[PDB]
Amino acid sequence: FVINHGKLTNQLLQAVAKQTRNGDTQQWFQQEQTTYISRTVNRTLDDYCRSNNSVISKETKGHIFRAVENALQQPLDMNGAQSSIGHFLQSNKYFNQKVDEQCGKRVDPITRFNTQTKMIEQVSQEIFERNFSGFKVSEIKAITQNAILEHV
Amino acid sequence: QTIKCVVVGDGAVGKTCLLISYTTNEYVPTVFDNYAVTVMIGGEPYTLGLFDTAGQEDYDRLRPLSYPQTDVFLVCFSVVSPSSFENVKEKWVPEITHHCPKTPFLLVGTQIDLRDDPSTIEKLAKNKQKPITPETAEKLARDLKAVKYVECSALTQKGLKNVFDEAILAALE
Repeated sequence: FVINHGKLTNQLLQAVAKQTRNGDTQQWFQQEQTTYISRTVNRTLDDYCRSNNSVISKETKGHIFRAVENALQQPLDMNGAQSSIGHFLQSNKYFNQKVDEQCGKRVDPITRFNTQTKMIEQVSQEIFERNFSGFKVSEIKAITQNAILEHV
Repeated sequence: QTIKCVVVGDGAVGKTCLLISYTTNEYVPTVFDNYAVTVMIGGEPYTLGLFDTAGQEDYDRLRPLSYPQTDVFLVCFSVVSPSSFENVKEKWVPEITHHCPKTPFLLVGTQIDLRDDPSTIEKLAKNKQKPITPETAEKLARDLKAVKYVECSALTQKGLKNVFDEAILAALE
């Protein structure tokens, strides 16, 4: 399927602007960036522990986060796990119209929902990389993997 | 027909463990993805959409984006955390009431399994504090217009399923 990430971003930014009055988006940008990146990091850790059945102590988790933090020159938060971009898409008209179109023949409340969550992951990553090029998701993942290797 | 249920509250309240414990019906991840489940109530199959807010506790610019279209909120607090119970009245209810004044919410108490733990009462007995009781809990549920008040333990799963049945019940209006 195809979607105009640019229009989505404008709709996401508009939503952010309702919070204040000057329509500031700076604070939102800062928070989302460290949050999206932190969740990307936590996601990589989850995938690592799952396949290996390993258990990394929160201490070690911190060393990994600081390592990724230094490598990216970006402040992180090891509790990061929910991006407001993905949550924004969840209740966005344009995005959900695409979810429907994509579910096509199927509308088992469950299948539709899973399709929605899968598309939410894909589109927010795309939205993140076009507006937050501090580093790309694949890069963040690789850097993290190298941290896990070094400290785990 | 998917009911949107969002879990709000302070960190260290165990919101994530609460959703994972419920959906394990494996490796417990840090990041909980939106999950939907079909629940039977009065012979009718309802689809419950579950959304976590873990990590945004103090990223005030992010939280608002989770609220549009929410059918029911679970405002959580740890029974063994007087500061989390206090933030419900102080931060969470005011926040959801602001963004979703018509949306119902249950007052939820977690980690009731530690309420029966000396170590906790001891290292709670420090700052002149004691675990929270259902009584003191309902009075706040009352004061804040919560639909109801329920509690559970992600750990023991006691009262878990009930929490979510009520969430659905509350949303069905």
